[PDB]
Amino acid sequence: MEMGRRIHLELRNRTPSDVKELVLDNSRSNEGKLEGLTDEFEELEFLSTINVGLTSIANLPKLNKLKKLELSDNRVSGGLEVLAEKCPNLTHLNLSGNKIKDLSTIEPLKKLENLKSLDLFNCEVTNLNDYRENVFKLLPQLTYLDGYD
Repeated sequence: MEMGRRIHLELRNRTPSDVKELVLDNSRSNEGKLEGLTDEFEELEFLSTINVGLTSIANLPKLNKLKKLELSDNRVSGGLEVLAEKCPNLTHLNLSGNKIKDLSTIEPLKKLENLKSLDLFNCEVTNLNDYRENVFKLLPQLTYLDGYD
């Protein structure tokens, strides 16, 4: 079912600005794009879009209260600089099962000052010699990587 329709269903007649948790798992994104998420969601703290066939987070709205973003099992491969712009207060980010292939693509996450926990299970970047050493070097503000530390 389409992501915009799914958001409407999940909202259960609440105004967007009253919602703190939004789970859109398994819905169908707009040809790899987020659809129906606006900056009306001003109290939103937890957003889950697992397995929606995402290709891009480029049209993420301003979500100032967002703390946890679940993007597991999609095909996002970059444009992560959007996160420091649109959700600066993010503390938990899950990018497991995405097309995160190298260190330069997660480099934009260093501007996420409150990022505490990052998951990258089953991403190609995981195959790196000294993977954890490199990621902690790159993002010195992180405490937890892939569940550990």
